[PDB]
Amino acid sequence: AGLSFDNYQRNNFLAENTTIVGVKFNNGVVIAADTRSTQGPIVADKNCAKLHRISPKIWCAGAGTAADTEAVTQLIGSNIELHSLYTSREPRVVSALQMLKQHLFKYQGHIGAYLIVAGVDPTGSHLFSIHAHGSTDVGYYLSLGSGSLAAMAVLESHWKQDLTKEEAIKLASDAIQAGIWNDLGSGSNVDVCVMEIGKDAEYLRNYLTPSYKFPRGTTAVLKESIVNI
Amino acid sequence: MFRNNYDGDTVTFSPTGRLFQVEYALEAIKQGSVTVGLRSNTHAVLVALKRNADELSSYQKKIIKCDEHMGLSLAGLAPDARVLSNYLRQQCNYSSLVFNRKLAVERAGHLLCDKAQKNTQSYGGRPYGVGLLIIGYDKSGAHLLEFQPSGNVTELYGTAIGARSQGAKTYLERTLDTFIKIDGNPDELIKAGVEAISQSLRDESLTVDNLSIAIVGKDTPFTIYDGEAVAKYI
Amino acid sequence: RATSPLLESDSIEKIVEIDRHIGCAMSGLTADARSMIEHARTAAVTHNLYYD
Amino acid sequence: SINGGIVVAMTGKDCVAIACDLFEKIFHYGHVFLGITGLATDVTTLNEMFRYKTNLYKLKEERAIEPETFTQLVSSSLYERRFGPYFVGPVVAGINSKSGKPFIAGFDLIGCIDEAKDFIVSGTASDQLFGMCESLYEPNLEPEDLFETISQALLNAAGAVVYIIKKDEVVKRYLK
Amino acid sequence: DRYSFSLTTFSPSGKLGQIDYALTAVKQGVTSLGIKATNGVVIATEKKSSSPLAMSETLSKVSLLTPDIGAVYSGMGPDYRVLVDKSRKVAHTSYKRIYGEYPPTKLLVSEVAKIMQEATQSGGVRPFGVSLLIAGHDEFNGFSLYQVDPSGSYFPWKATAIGKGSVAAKTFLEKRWNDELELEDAIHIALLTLKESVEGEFNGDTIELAIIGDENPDLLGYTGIPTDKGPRFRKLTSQEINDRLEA
Amino acid sequence: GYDRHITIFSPEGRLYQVEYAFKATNQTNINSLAVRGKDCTVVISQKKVPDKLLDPTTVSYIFCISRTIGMVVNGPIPDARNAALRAKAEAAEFRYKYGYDMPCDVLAKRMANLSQIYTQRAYMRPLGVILTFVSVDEELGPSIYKTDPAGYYVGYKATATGPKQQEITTNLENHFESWEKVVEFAITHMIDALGTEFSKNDLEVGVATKDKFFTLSAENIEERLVAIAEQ
Amino acid sequence: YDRALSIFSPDGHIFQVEYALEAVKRGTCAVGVKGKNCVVLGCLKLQDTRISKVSKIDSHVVLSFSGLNADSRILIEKARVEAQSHRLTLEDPVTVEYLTRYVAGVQQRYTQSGGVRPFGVSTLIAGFDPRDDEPKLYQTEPSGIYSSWSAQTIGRNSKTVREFLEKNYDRKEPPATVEECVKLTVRSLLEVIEITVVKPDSDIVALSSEEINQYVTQIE
Amino acid sequence: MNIVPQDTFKSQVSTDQDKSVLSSAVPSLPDTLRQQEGGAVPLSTQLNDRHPLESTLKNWETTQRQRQMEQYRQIFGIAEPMKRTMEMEIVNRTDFNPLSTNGSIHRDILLNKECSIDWEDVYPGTMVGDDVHSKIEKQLGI
Amino acid sequence: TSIGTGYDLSNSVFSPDGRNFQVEYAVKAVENGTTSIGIKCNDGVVFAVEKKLLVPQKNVKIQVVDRHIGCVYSGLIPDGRHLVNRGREEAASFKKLYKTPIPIPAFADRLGQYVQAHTLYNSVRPFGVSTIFGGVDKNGAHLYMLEPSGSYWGYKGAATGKGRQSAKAELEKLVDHHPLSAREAVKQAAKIIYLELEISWCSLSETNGLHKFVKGDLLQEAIDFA
Amino acid sequence: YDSRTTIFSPEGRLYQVEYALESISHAGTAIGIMASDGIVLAAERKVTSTLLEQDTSTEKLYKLNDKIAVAVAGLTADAEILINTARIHAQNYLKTYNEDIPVEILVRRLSDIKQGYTQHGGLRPFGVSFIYAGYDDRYGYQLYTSNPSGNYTGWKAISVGANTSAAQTLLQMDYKDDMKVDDAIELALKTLSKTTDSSALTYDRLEFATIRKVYQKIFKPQEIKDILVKTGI
Amino acid sequence: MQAIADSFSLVKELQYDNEQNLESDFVTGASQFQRLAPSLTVPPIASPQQFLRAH
Repeated sequence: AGLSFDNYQRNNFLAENTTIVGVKFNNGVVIAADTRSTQGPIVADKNCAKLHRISPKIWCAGAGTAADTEAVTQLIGSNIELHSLYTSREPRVVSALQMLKQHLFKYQGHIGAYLIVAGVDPTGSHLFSIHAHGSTDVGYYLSLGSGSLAAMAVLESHWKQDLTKEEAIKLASDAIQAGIWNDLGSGSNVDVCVMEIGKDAEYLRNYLTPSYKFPRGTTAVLKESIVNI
Repeated sequence: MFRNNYDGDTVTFSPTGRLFQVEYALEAIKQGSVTVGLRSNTHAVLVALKRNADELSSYQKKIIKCDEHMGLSLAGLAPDARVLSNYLRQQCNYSSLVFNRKLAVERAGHLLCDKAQKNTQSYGGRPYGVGLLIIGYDKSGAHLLEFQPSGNVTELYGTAIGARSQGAKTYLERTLDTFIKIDGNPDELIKAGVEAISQSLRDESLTVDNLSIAIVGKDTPFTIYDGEAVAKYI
Repeated sequence: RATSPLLESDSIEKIVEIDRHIGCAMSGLTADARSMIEHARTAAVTHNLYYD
Repeated sequence: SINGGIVVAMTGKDCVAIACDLFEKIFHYGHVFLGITGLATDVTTLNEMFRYKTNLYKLKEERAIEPETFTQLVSSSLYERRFGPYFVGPVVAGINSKSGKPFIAGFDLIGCIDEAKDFIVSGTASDQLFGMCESLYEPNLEPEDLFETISQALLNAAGAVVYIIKKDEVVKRYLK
Repeated sequence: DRYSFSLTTFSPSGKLGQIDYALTAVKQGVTSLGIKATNGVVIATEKKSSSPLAMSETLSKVSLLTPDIGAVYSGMGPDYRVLVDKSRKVAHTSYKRIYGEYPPTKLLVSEVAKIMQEATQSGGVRPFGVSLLIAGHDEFNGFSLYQVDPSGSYFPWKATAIGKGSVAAKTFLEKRWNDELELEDAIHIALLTLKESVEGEFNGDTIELAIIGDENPDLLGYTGIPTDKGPRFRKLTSQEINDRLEA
Repeated sequence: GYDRHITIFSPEGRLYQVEYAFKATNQTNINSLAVRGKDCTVVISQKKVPDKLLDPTTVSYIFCISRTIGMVVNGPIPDARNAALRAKAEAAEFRYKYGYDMPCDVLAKRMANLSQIYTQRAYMRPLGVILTFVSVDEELGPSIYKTDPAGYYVGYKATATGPKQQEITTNLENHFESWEKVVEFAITHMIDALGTEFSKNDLEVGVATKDKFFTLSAENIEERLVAIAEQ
Repeated sequence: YDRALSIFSPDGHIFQVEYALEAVKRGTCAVGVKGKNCVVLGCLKLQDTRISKVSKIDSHVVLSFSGLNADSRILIEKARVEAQSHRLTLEDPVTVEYLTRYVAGVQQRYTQSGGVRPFGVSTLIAGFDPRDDEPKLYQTEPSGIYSSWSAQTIGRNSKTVREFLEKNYDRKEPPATVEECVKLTVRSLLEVIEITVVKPDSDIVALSSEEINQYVTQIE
Repeated sequence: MNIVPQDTFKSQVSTDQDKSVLSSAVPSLPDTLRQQEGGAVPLSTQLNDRHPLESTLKNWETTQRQRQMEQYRQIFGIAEPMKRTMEMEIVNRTDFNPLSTNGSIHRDILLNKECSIDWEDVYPGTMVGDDVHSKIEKQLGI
Repeated sequence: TSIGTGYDLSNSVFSPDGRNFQVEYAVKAVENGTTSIGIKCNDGVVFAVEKKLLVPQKNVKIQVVDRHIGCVYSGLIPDGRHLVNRGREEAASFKKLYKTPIPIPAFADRLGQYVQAHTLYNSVRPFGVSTIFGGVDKNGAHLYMLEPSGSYWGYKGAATGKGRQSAKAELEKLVDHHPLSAREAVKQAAKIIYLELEISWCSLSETNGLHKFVKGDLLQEAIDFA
Repeated sequence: YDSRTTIFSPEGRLYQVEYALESISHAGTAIGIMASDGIVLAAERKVTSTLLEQDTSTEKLYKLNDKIAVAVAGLTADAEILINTARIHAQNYLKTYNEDIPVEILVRRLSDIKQGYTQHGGLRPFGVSFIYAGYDDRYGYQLYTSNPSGNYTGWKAISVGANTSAAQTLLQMDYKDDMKVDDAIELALKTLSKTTDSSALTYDRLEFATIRKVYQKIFKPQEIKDILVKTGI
Repeated sequence: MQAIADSFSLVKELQYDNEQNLESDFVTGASQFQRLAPSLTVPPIASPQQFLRAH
């Protein structure tokens, strides 16, 4: 059961042959990310949505192995859903943080998911970072990914206590723009999600968005057939 | 009558608290042949009347040896005697291997007590139904323990177990004042034991085949005398 | 003992070799005898192997 | 060698195309088509597995799997072997039977989903074909303009097969 | 001790006794009912309480299994609670975690039926003493309503009722059901049936009612994914139930 | 038949062995009361200690399960102490796993599911105790949840338990700033229902406050009784 | 004392195994006859004939049965698995005695716990050892007893057919020809047709439902 | 009192270590047909270069359970771990089901896994020896 | 009705009155045992019991479970031995863990949990012993009596066995007289037993807070008082 | 003796399995008919009422595979457990050999599963008997049944459930093995119409399927009604 | 139960809890000389074959 190892020795033998930010503010937290995605130097997909939802008011964005961050984020979102149903209570962000870090700890860092978890709950707004080894730290603002240094530079230059919702969205999108401009991995659009302690989370897809066709019959058809299914 | 209802297992008490299933295992000792044990301060002696199933058969080995310091006597169920003897000798060995110390006789007895108690309280097994006499010599001197398969152990100067043990035990009760002083003259303690086991005999007499003896002491490792070696004491 | 004259007396095998100098005759529930004889044979061969 | 090679899928109006340089590397599970590049042993194992899974799906649901659900099935089946993955680059293409939405997706060894709306390439010569598709591709191609675009791009990637998929019919074609 | 004999067995009549006795325990339970409309499903039941000091807001007899699926029961509440927990867990593990979407009602009902059946084979447990009415919507099968019995048998129903009132409720539904009901008509018929089935005080606090309907984006808890679907399960508040009763 | 020895259904559809586990809960004659203030929850139990030799210091049926949760048990003390240790370990495990203090109703739900296990496994007897959990929840405020041997549980505005629980319940229905007033109220209604003018050692009292759960000491029950006798 | 395998009767019987032999006594009749050169085995309108009670376990060894059909099918499957496991681990095909010993061990194994039912089936095992031509015929019983027989019958009419064989067989003038064995088998069955002939070197023939022997024996 | 599973490698190896799958002809070697592992070719010697995580992920839950029992022994005494273990063994030994792969509904409650998913839940993962009878024989030890 | 026919032949069964008759029968087993008393002083506790080839210096009924805590039991010898040894294990493990003598209430709890666990399953039977145990403690001194049900309470005095009723009555009169020094309590325990003798005590003033046997001179003086 | 399935009676008979067999005598009749050019399956929906969704109660006929279907009589819960086990087995076989499972191999596996539950004492027999219709290129069209005892038999036409004796007598009189599928449909409908305890064989009381040509169809109630009126019921 | 309890009741450090160790050191009888297919010790490491090669 679990994640299989069943081709480890086989694949060994055969081998022998982004910017994310969270910004806490006076009544909530903003998380934002760029939407470029890359395979090697190649942009595999523009407009890739990097903001995952753990719960209605608990949202997530991650770096490292994308499939790992997705799988762990959806597992913890399932556990948070089930726990909320069991307790008939809106889930706590500290509960997501706990079970997410205990999961990543179980895999001793072999599941390479690094995450920023932001949310609001009955106890207020929360913003956390999680590392693939299972280490966490709280913050008022955070940045992650290859552009994490440029975004943190912006946050540290412009962040202040008691940002408003609009000022916090502006700051977050400025830090993502600085990533886009200064990091090669980041680019294309800015996604934003805004969680206010009293309010539904406001997701803002693409908050910022900073002929050769050949004539018919060009290609040499060899033969044709009908496939039906 | 009503005993029939509350006697099916070691796990039902009766309306009187009896726990009949343990009582039946204590009665299982009364089906055993008599054996006597006694000790002085310097030496300990066991005496046993062996039996054979038929005149074509050899006599069954009733006394054993945990090590060079302690030994054992059996009465009752042969399978349980086998189990407990193997257990007592695997404890004597493990003790020697790990600590290089002769297992104290009292400790060995307590280990038997513990092992025996378990079967009295779980449903599936059964009580061991066998009594044991343990003798040994250690730093604390000569020891004689009587084990009952209820999981009761008593250190005694002398005792008997088996079908007519009451006779030998009554005889010993009259004479304990004499045998406990028999220090450094073990031959007289052996002869006192053979006298004690000469009571409780019925239609039978002690013979080099049916009688077995063993002794241990300060100057004497555990030795068993049987066959022609017993003729010195008959 | 033979249930019927069609039973092959040459295959009743109430006596078996356990070892070169040890034999055994059965009586009773033959299945249990088979199990005991297989055990005894295994014991004998193991004792030979380990103690020469 | 029959290991590796290249698969590409591409979207038109009310249609999709999927093509490969060819043993076979495009499979279909009802109206959802899966192209797989990589080790031919792993391609075959994935085909057998997804045939098993989609047959059980169709039996339990009395309904053919939709391309989005098949995409999630492929993603989760790849991640199951997170350690010692299949060395494969799968590509799914299809049209949702209810909405008629043309759909394509592609994956990494462990089932990250690209779900790009324009075109998806995998395998050998991926960056060459990325350049070709970016240059040649235009949105909302007609089915025959889409056929020309996909087939010419594939021929310029470096003996090929093309599927043109409508909601109600599929046309299979070959290229030298 | 390696084996435990089967607690459920066939009688010489060919009837599995423990299954009959679980169905009897169901017959003993308080009335619950459900009704398919053309545009929704109703499920309703009595909040019988052992005291007026009990908090009726904690007597959750109707429970969400998925945003599109809900359940109600009659019989042993603890068994229903454990079955709900397991059905939610299996809805996530077996289906949402594989296909990225919630199961259709048919398959979650099949999973619950499988769970309930295996308690009929085990030699360690009795069967569950509950039957469940499971109402839900699926993108393809549409609105559906199933009744699951202690045997783990299930059948799709247009309307049904279980518990003490079951037979009289089923007759009232059979005379009053028709293929053209709107969800407000189904809610009215449900309330009238329960008024006829309930014992003693009939008010919005002695009843609870849930519907499967259109999506409720105001229950989704977030905004800005326009393809994302609000829950279709919705429990009516006792305020709203009382406002129905004033009709 | 077997339905008498094990928790299988009888032909009536009844689990007799669970109903008999309910009757075990009244084998002690103690009865108890729980009430809610605005910001506190109070539980009153009798402490029947007529035996001169018995040390009433030790005789308590109220258990502190967590920092914020207490429970009173009705039923035999060995099973009460078993349930107490179980609930206490479960509250600690919940805190460890989820990072916040277990709510009273989630602990009640857990213990009810355990009781369901005991009502459904053939070889496990039901536990034979009724558990009343009291807390001040950080979301729900003061709350009372009571759990039966059947594994039923529900929240309550107030409860009574034991042989005379109907008399107290009816007195509460007749009825329906600081926790000391609520304790005095509950004691006064216990007196009015049962007809016994309590000694300082005829009672034990537990209080859940916003911050903690605590049991009153005999000198605190004494001063509460004095403050009652002033009126 | 009847209701467990673990319980000896006061007279030393294990009744629960005798009841499995009574279960065998109800199964459809199977007959076996050794010759000098062969062993012969034998035993509604809307039945689909195309889809024999004689089951090959390996090319050289054959198992018939009587009693519960499903139990027999499980034990046949296990015997086949053991035959192929031996043929894999050791190069030689199984001895027929080895196969019947295994089958009897399996039947015994399902007798060694009160939580499992013993197989209510008796088997008739016929064949030839590899590179050998002594015909071997064996019976297994629910107890896991096994015995070698010159001829045997099991099931519903085994009493009368066996009492017939006990006089029409001769231990020192056994049938010395395939047709003579088939004749004796059919005669024994006609006291109450399907016939299988096994021959050395893995040669086995289901005998075509040749009624000629039937007509000849009815003339006799 | 362990966090990461420590004892995670076999100290001794033998051709007979694997019981229930032994050759009846020679009770010293595996039954490679009944193993159905693809021949003898999965020889036991090939249990080498295991993934570093595997030997810890397989038995992570067992280690967590052992730590939990140890903590209960330290704080509550020998009674509490004994009770927990007895309950758990009763559940395990009375749930026999040869057709279902799913975990027992009560086992999850005892483990407090009613509202928990893991990859072993999501991903619960043959010509010989797959039959119901092989499971019966394993469970009864026939 | 004391028998309970039809609800008695298996452990863990509740009768229709909610009684566990196997537990009541294990209590009735205690009523057969050697009459045994314990007395709680101002400063400590004292225990006494009513009780030829036996080695007399080895024939001792009061069991020291730890220097901290003394124990005496009545009922089934092997059950008593087992419970005593389990308690000695629990005490030793507590001491190894927390580097302090086991608080008497914690020890009592652990024993009650161990006995009570034997009431849960049909595969085990209740212990046929009631145990009186106690000792000096960080918080003073405590006397407990642990019934075979696993029910336990603190006591100022307790008696078990065949003479338990008269012992209880006289110990209650004693408590009514002193609403005790270790010396006086020893004398009264000897008297209550007389109403062979063996006594042990534990007090901060007169045994340094250890458990010790009352033997020799003071035993003879107690017999003289009796 | 009947208390548990692992005990032989003194008569050598397994009463618990005979009671599992007798359980099917109370399930509504199912019938199956093999023709020269296909197979007919039909079953009575004995549990019926106007509030039941007949249009979606597929409740006695279940396809296990292409070219294989089963008709169920007895406990539907056990039925669907066995059906899902058989579906998994058929898909494992296809995965391993890349060929459709032979019908007899599937019937054998399911009958071995049903047998095993009669042999371990903590399990009861499945209170269900299947009729299997299928096609394979070894034996072509073939039809089987299996009992709670886990024995099976091949049949040209068979009936299971309450009135199996009557239905089988009517089959034995009217069946002829050169009939066509269109003839077998009408023979099935006649048999059920004369066998049913209902006053009339209303289309909602029927479930119907055929395997022929290779394609299988489970009839929706509209075409069931049309086939009924075409037959004249 | 008691067997379970005794699992929670000095032998851990020298590993004479391990049955196969007790046998190997001939604590639990001569059973090491009573088994066919003699058991062979393997070093408890991630790369036993490397340790063997390093002989």
